[PDB]
Amino acid sequence: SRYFKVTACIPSLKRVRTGRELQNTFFTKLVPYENWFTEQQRIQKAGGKVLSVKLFTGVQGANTG
Amino acid sequence: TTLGPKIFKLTQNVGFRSKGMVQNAGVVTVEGSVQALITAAYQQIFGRQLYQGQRLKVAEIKLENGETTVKEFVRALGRSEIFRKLYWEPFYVCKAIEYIHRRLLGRPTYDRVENNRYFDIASKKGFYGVVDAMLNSNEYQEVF
Amino acid sequence: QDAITAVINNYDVQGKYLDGAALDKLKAYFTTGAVRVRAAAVISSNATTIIKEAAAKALIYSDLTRPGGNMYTTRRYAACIRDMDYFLRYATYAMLAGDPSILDERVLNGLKETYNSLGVPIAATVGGIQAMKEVVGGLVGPDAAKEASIYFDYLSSG
Amino acid sequence: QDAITAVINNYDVQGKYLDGAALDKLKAYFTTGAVRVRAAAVISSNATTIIKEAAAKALIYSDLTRPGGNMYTTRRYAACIRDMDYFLRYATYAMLAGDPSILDERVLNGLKETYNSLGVPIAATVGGIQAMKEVVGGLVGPDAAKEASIYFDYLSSG
Amino acid sequence: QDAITAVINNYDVQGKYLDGAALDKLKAYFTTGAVRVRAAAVISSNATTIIKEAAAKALIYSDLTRPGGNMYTTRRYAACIRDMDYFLRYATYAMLAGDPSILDERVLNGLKETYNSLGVPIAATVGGIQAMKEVVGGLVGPDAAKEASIYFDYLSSGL
Amino acid sequence: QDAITAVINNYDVQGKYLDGAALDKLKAYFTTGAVRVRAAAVISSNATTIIKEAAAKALIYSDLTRPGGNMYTTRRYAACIRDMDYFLRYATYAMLAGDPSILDERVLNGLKETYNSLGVPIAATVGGIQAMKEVVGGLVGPDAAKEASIYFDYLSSGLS
Amino acid sequence: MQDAITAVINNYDVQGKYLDGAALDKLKAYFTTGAVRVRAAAVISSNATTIIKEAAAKALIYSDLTRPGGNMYTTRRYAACIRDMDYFLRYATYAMLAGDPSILDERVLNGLKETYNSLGVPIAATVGGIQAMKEVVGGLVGPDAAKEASIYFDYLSSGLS
Amino acid sequence: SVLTKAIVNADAEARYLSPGELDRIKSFVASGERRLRIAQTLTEARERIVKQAGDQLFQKRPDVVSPGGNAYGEKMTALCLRDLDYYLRLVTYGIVAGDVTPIEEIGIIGVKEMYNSLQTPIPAVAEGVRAMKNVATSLLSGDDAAEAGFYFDYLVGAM
Amino acid sequence: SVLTKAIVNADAEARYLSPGELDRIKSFVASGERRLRIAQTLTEARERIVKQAGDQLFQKRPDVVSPGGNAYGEKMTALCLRDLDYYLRLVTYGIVAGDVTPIEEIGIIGVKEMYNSLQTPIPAVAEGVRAMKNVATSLLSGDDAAEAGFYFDYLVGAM
Amino acid sequence: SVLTKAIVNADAEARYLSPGELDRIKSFVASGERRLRIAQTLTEARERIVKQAGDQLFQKRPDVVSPGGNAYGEKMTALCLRDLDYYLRLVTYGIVAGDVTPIEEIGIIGVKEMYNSLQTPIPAVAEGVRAMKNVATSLLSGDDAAEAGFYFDYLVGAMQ
Amino acid sequence: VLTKAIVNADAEARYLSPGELDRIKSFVASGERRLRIAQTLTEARERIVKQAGDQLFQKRPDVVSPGGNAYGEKMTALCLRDLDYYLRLVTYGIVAGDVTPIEEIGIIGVKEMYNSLQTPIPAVAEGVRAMKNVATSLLSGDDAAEAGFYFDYLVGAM
Ligand SMILES: *[C@H](C)[C@H]1/C(=C/c2[nH]c(/C=C3N=C(/C=C4\NC(=O)C(CC)=C4C)C(C)=C\3CCC(=O)O)c(CCC(=O)O)c2C)NC(=O)[C@@H]1C
Ligand SMILES: *[C@H](C)[C@H]1/C(=C/c2[nH]c(/C=C3N=C(/C=C4\NC(=O)C(CC)=C4C)C(C)=C\3CCC(=O)O)c(CCC(=O)O)c2C)NC(=O)[C@@H]1C
Ligand SMILES: *[C@H](C)[C@H]1/C(=C/c2[nH]c(/C=C3N=C(/C=C4\NC(=O)C(CC)=C4C)C(C)=C\3CCC(=O)O)c(CCC(=O)O)c2C)NC(=O)[C@@H]1C
Ligand SMILES: *[C@H](C)[C@H]1/C(=C/c2[nH]c(/C=C3N=C(/C=C4\NC(=O)C(CC)=C4C)C(C)=C\3CCC(=O)O)c(CCC(=O)O)c2C)NC(=O)[C@@H]1C
Ligand SMILES: *[C@H](C)[C@H]1/C(=C/c2[nH]c(/C=C3N=C(/C=C4\NC(=O)C(CC)=C4C)C(C)=C\3CCC(=O)O)c(CCC(=O)O)c2C)NC(=O)[C@@H]1C
Ligand SMILES: *[C@H](C)[C@H]1/C(=C/c2[nH]c(/C=C3N=C(/C=C4\NC(=O)C(CC)=C4C)C(C)=C\3CCC(=O)O)c(CCC(=O)O)c2C)NC(=O)[C@@H]1C
Ligand SMILES: *[C@H](C)[C@H]1/C(=C/c2[nH]c(/C=C3N=C(/C=C4\NC(=O)C(CC)=C4C)C(C)=C\3CCC(=O)O)c(CCC(=O)O)c2C)NC(=O)[C@@H]1C
Ligand SMILES: *[C@H](C)[C@H]1/C(=C/c2[nH]c(/C=C3N=C(/C=C4\NC(=O)C(CC)=C4C)C(C)=C\3CCC(=O)O)c(CCC(=O)O)c2C)NC(=O)[C@@H]1C
Ligand SMILES: *[C@H](C)[C@H]1/C(=C/c2[nH]c(/C=C3N=C(/C=C4\NC(=O)C(CC)=C4C)C(C)=C\3CCC(=O)O)c(CCC(=O)O)c2C)NC(=O)[C@@H]1C
Repeated sequence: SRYFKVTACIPSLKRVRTGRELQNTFFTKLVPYENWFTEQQRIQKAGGKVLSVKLFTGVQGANTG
Repeated sequence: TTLGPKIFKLTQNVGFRSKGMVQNAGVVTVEGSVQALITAAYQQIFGRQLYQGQRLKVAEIKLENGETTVKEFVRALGRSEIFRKLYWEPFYVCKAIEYIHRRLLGRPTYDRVENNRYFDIASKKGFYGVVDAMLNSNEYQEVF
Repeated sequence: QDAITAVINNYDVQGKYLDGAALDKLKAYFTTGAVRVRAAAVISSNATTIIKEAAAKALIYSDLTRPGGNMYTTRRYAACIRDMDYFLRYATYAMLAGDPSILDERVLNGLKETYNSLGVPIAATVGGIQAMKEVVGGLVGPDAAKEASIYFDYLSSG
Repeated sequence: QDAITAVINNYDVQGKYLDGAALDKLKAYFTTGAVRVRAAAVISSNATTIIKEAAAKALIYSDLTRPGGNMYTTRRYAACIRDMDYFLRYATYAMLAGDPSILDERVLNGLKETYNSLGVPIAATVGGIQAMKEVVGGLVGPDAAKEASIYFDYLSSG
Repeated sequence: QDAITAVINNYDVQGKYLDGAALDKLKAYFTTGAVRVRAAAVISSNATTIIKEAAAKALIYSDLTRPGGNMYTTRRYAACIRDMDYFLRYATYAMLAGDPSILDERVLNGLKETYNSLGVPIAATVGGIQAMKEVVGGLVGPDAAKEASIYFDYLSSGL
Repeated sequence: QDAITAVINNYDVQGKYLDGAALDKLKAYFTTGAVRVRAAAVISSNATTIIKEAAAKALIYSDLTRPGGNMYTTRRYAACIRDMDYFLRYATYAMLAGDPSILDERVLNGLKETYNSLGVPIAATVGGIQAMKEVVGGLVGPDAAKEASIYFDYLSSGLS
Repeated sequence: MQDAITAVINNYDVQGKYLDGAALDKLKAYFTTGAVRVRAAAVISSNATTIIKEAAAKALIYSDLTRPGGNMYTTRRYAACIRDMDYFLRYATYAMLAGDPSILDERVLNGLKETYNSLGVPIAATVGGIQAMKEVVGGLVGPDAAKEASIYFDYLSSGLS
Repeated sequence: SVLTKAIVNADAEARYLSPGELDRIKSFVASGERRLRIAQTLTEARERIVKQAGDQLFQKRPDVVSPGGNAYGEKMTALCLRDLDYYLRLVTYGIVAGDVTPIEEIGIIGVKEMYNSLQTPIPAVAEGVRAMKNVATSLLSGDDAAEAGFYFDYLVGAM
Repeated sequence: SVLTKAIVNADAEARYLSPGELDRIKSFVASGERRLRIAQTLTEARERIVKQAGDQLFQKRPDVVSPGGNAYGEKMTALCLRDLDYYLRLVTYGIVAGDVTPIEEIGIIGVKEMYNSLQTPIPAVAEGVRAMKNVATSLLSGDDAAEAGFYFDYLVGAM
Repeated sequence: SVLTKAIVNADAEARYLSPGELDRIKSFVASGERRLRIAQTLTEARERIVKQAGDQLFQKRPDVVSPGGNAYGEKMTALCLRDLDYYLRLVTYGIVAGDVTPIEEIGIIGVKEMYNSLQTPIPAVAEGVRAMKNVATSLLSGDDAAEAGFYFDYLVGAMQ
Repeated sequence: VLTKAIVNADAEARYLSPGELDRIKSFVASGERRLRIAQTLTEARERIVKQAGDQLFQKRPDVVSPGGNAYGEKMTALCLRDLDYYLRLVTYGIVAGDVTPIEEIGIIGVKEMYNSLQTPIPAVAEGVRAMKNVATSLLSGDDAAEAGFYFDYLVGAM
């Protein structure tokens, strides 16, 4: 299946946290093609900015597969 | 609190934190924090540890190298065949949904509105649909 | 965020108390508000048709829909119309808000990059947005249309 | 994906119905198919041994296993044999499929970069893959070996 | 990791059993240990004040705190002092450990990138770390200060 | 389970190797199999229509659909047709399998209790199942119909 | 869960009483026993696999259960039974360290009878296995530790039966 | 294809292909040559199948080719026939693949959404496919027809 | 069985059986009668297959039947042979089922754990199964042998 | 307690206690006898500690014991002293447990909410605890005092 | 021990507790004694391994038998080398005061490594037990108890 590699930065505007949040704040992740749409929305809602999106696996606009 | 159960968070990824010194450490360390979390995943999703064939190493690998995050590891376990075999296939569809709910979201369902939402989804898209809906729920995202 | 909050935020960075000039901008928004609410209701009711008409204007009867085109296959076609809906809903939100920021925060953020990786054509998408604008303009009526147009244009430029 | 689907996909982008020339390619695959199935069953049954033999040929009794070597410590040793298993399983999948793409999609993508960060030695890994190929060749028999070899070589080149 | 584990790891790659020379290095660490523990206790007790003093020296009464500055608004102010506390706590951990590695693994990794996205000013942060070092040096006393300073400097160089 | 597995399981608890008598039961299933596959394909293609026709026969033009009836309101109507689809899909599965067990394990278990809490009328539901059976019988043809009927009857008996 | 120290505290807290000498004596008793318990726990952990093996050999295996038509017949069921045995052992070890039976009630004992009855697992055989584990454990831990270990094993057995 | 499906299940389980799965592959490769011929037959008769099915559909559903109806008008009628042709091409692909997956990706996912935007009635489209099946069946030999029928039925089920 | 596997996949997808899935069922029902005969042959030869395989295994692995080894002693050797018999019975069940699922539930899940508690070496067990395969193959006709081989291979792979 | 914490971590991991965890248990059991003495000392001096702390608090905060203030009046003053006594009892429990958990469950969770309903000022309560600490420290030997201080500090930290 | 304390503190996001600090102090004092215990075993290492090897073989003839993995000079040497490795790890553990050093080098992936080798894991465990008994005899009672814990852990791990 097609996979997305996504790098995004998310700020905690509602509350300050004592524990390290660096993993939460800045993450590079692999997302299934389908899941990415929902994930993109989640980052947007959080108010985080998506620095980079790349298609890790699969071929641009393959008709089937 | 101490009134609660223990909560596991993955604080750091070892994979991307390539040692700046003594690359071939041998003793390394902080491997356990990940390896403990992996054990605790299985304890929450399945309740028990799996048998020797049954575990899914590939998902574990990615989590260890920091390719995926904890969210995605949990996704892989819910999607897994063994999870379907243990909980989806043997039960009445509503009994299934109720049990799956408690494993993935950590509570019983509140109301007929939730139950119906998942029952509907189950009829259009089956076991896969139900599990995705729970993990894609905003409730999931807020708490976990 | 919103026109009201935008004014507030601009003043807050200056540290200035709210002043008459600022108040006038807020007052301007308040008059426009009633029109915007009416427009939003119109758009929501006619949303499915708006998308249909816009697709007919630009997307269908085109190379995109023909085999080897981006919108060829049912899956791709469905994706494109879903995206069109998104743009419409967010534009409606922006019109009520009176601020382009929400478009930047949700719609403009990450979509360009996604599209470039996918190889979706930006110009065709822009064409679709412009088509939606034209259809929307008719339904909302002239006073509302001017307001609606700016948000559609903002999306297109992004 | 697979040989059959590859042909289909190329025709679908053209929009062409399947034609005799296309059919001939499909027919070619169908004849090879029976051999491939037999080979796959052989590999699955002997997988543990194949890995053992290949390790014996290249990996063990070496500096790698000695302290300061990449495969030193139980954890690293176990990782290396796990990787070997992966290569074997995916090569078997590729052989059945008749297509190299699955290797690219799962094994090959990002592996070089991962290995470089880890400091795993690529040449030694390639050596291990080639060793597995030789062992596999014996078990599968000559007709099957040619087909099996190309996928192993594909992994090595990647 | 730790000084003790560092010695062990060096021997393990060689495959050598522990030897007197190695033992001497371990012994060296053990003598320093007592001093380090005393320093750590001092820092923990005075942590709030250390941060206050350092902020007074660099962060406050500045454009940053004034509107339009990075540390303007309560939320941002609180974030900045939280970051300062992190640096202090980790430096204390490093001092006990006798190794800079923990700083690299937790604090230093990805901080620059995070800060750049946030728009936090790195040079000001570095200034704050240096200020904390100076305050810490006083409280811990001279012998402890040398050990404490290296970890603070390590953080500063990373950032 | 399925017929083949049911035979196997009975032998496994005994620990007995498969014997001719067991083989005969398996052989019986194998002959029926081809018919069943054809029937299943027919049902899948005509599933939407089957439900429509069955509803027409029993559920609609009735007090249920009229205001104050259980299937009144769009939400309730949609629920009832969803349930009908479930029954059809599972019956098709059972017919291929040659075993009623799947119906017990998924559909039948807890259904009565669910319906009682909901206040759904069991007798009307049973009526709908019987109607589906009749429609299905026509499409599948006589040989297939006998096999199809038993699973439909099994569902009906369970609900009652 | 609760431990001996906390149990004393809780009893006093409901009374509202400050800790008194009688209470102190109970706490002191625990503290002396503690060192022995820690040693016993380490012994059990190291020999856990063997303990289970020996106990199974004594009761479970070479029996109708393992033979076809028996509860522990088939690999899957066999594996399940030894997993359950391990649970009992681990929890008993936890209880022994704690000095309180409560953890057994909270985790193992609650709903076990009902679960087993639905499953059709035979309770008496399970109890037999627990008793067998106790005997094996007693040997390894040594006499002083054995008395302490035995009570928790017996607690599990009584719960199930 | 059947093969792709089998591989995917194995990969999910992270295991080598099961004997049963392998057996199905063996059966498929034997069947393939016959399948190729069935596909070839339909391709040659494609133009006529579409034409015949179209006017069966229009007779069955007068409304679709009526001023209200979606199909009405030359442009629209052509598009309706184009769609029928598309589905036939997909069916041929399916027969050679031995599985509906190729068909499914191109034609069955998002189909409802696409047609709803177009406003085309989905049941009428299904009737057209049924019509095509009947024409195709007549040209095919009985056993060939049964194979082709399965794929045709899937399409009808999907919409 | 084949049919159970197909149904289960469909239920997960919440769809009717795919044409491809249906085709595999059709093939299986045709194959069944031949499969029954293959199973019958092995059942009749069961006693000899086990005996011959046992001897081969013991020759291949002297250690297992040695004072250290698990198999050593009459009681133990009997149990080892009983295990071989069990696996043969499972293989026959598999052939009639057309899938390894029946085999898998009874024999392959938790097998590692069971044998590890027993301390029986898993590779030796695998060798015994391989030995049984060779004996069984000789009695079976070539095509029959190939079918039987797949199930035997699965067992060897599983352990 | 230390022991409870260790067991809980093990059960989450579903493993036997780690050697490191076992070592901590060993250390705790050795420490316990010393801990018991520290607790005993404070219990005996309890009455005086409360009295002295109360006086200090009232000097520090005249307002609380003033006609406006919550503490004012004999009934109210008694209740304020009772509260101080409660917190001291909790501290003793903490020392024997070796963890703040016993203290935390009884006294620190919902404390804000309880006092807000009562309208008692939380900072004043904190001052009283600080006062008690100072009195307690004087009676305790230095090393004993440090141990006791940690528990006292936690309370002060919890309540603000 | 120090690493463990720091890690717990970091999870809690707090400075090191007094009790935790005290344990660190105790550990540093104990270290010199620990070094001596380790030194003793290092000197006796060659004999401990040899005796334990031989002791184990008496129990289990099968392991060193023509079928068995250990059989033959090359193989027997490798088995003894493995025992030596584990002893070295144990010494490292004693000085560290924690099993972590032991655990990373020897106990993670051990099952997988030995399964590929086909070495029986229980026999390896027996060898470690044997080494413990030899080591205990040379050590004084209190020293032996300390050493025993590390030995027991290894046995538990595999
Ligand atoms: C203070 C000297 C300067 C300053 C700080 C500041 N930081 C943030 C926000 C964040 N900073 C961090 C940093 C860390 N999180 C970690 O886990 C670690 C490693 C242990 C560090 C050092 C992160 C991740 C954030 C984002 C979210 C969060 O709250 O943690 C801010 C807020 C800026 C914003 O708009 O989000 C500020 C102000 N900036 C200054 O003005 C000082 C020079
Ligand atoms: C339609 C006007 C054009 C078109 C669209 C198209 N998009 C995708 C895939 C994705 N689109 C997004 C991004 C967004 N769409 C939104 O509405 C929003 C929120 C405002 C976002 C962020 C994403 C994330 C995807 C991929 C993930 C997913 O689809 O779940 C496709 C599919 C491409 C493909 O299948 O390869 C298409 C076709 N393309 C056209 O032809 C029009 C010009
Ligand atoms: C063995 C032939 C050689 C070798 C192997 C080795 N690999 C690692 C670590 C990793 N290797 C991979 C690779 C994969 N992960 C996948 O999912 C796939 C495709 C399915 C592959 C091929 C990854 C991601 C890792 C990361 C760490 C992990 O355990 O997951 C190591 C360990 C490196 C370390 O120091 O941690 C080793 C030793 N190296 C050799 O010496 C052989 C020549
Ligand atoms: C007056 C009612 C009380 C009082 C106030 C006081 N404040 C300071 C110093 C600062 N106060 C702030 C506060 C803010 N910064 C923000 O961004 C916001 C939100 C918009 C607020 C409210 C800050 C950051 C400072 C630091 C100085 C600076 O801005 O650079 C002081 C000075 C203390 C000192 O000398 O250190 C005082 C006195 N103090 C009282 O006692 C009054 C009850
Ligand atoms: C008229 C605008 C369109 C139209 C209508 C149409 N409806 C039916 C049959 C039914 N429609 C309903 C609908 C409802 N029942 C409810 O409870 C509610 C909400 C309160 C609604 C909207 C129902 C239940 C039926 C079934 C009959 C029954 O209830 O007993 C038909 C006839 C179809 C049939 O076969 O019976 C028709 C024609 N048809 C169009 O195309 C018009 C645009
Ligand atoms: C149709 C012939 C009859 C009918 C049906 C009807 N059902 C419901 C509601 C539900 N139906 C179910 C049933 C199932 N759950 C399962 O797990 C299975 C087996 C796979 C089935 C069959 C469920 C769970 C619901 C409840 C959903 C909810 O919470 O709303 C209704 C709606 C009841 C309501 O009040 O919404 C109806 C109408 N009713 C009739 O009168 C027909 C005879
Ligand atoms: C004919 C059976 C029915 C019918 C058809 C009809 N279709 C359109 C327009 C389009 N149909 C498609 C279909 C596809 N695109 C794909 O990618 C695939 C899968 C390979 C299919 C099947 C598309 C994209 C269009 C848009 C126009 C274009 O071709 O670019 C129409 C006209 C549109 C309209 O109605 O407004 C019609 C009439 N309509 C019926 O009622 C028949 C029963
Ligand atoms: C023979 C090839 C190898 C061997 C076998 C061996 N097995 C046992 C004991 C048992 N074997 C089983 C296994 C099964 N029970 C099941 O339910 C199934 C699937 C149907 C299997 C395969 C069981 C349960 C036992 C336990 C005792 C009992 O039968 O009740 C032994 C002896 C007991 C012991 O190991 O102490 C042996 C020797 N051993 C080898 O080394 C051979 C290579
Ligand atoms: C002796 C107790 C048992 C035994 C041992 C045995 N081992 C091998 C081969 C290897 N064993 C190891 C072990 C390690 N490497 C490490 O890094 C560590 C951790 C520090 C260990 C313990 C390795 C890697 C090998 C491979 C050889 C090499 O290192 O180059 C053999 C030979 C098997 C072979 O195929 O070569 C043997 C015999 N075998 C028994 O039967 C005893 C019970």
